[PDB]
Amino acid sequence: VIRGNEVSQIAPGQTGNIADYNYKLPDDFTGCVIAWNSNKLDSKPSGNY
Amino acid sequence: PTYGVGHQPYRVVVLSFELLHAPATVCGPKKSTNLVKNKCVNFNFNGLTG
Amino acid sequence: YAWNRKRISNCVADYSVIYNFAPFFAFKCYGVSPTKLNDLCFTNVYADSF
Repeated sequence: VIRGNEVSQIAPGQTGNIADYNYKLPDDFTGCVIAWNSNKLDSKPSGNY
Repeated sequence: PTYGVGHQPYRVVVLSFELLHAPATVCGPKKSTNLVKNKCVNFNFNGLTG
Repeated sequence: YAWNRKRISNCVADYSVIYNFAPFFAFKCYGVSPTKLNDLCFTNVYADSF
């Protein structure tokens, strides 16, 4: 999972702290990316711990 | 979600597809066809068409 | 019709922090890219807004 404010961090070859210390795609990737909003993940006004 | 426009996280289910060079072990819902030789026959040998 | 243009000079050019200074969704960049924007060094920047 990512922050979701930008989804263009999972792609073959760009740099950013979301996907420079966590996940890195090779330059010969032959796969697929699917992404969608998460709504019912958690529900409290003050936020989780 | 009290704040919005991208504030919610994105679920990412990236799949990695490896080209074969090996036994396949998953292909697709096509079943079989009886083998025949010495004739002009369309091919679907392990995915690539000919 | 009355968009303000402000002049910015003699400061640290940090573009990796405007990602979370504003709740937006990516860039419509032409000519440059936001990934290697902090590695550059140029004359002036103006931030028109409306």
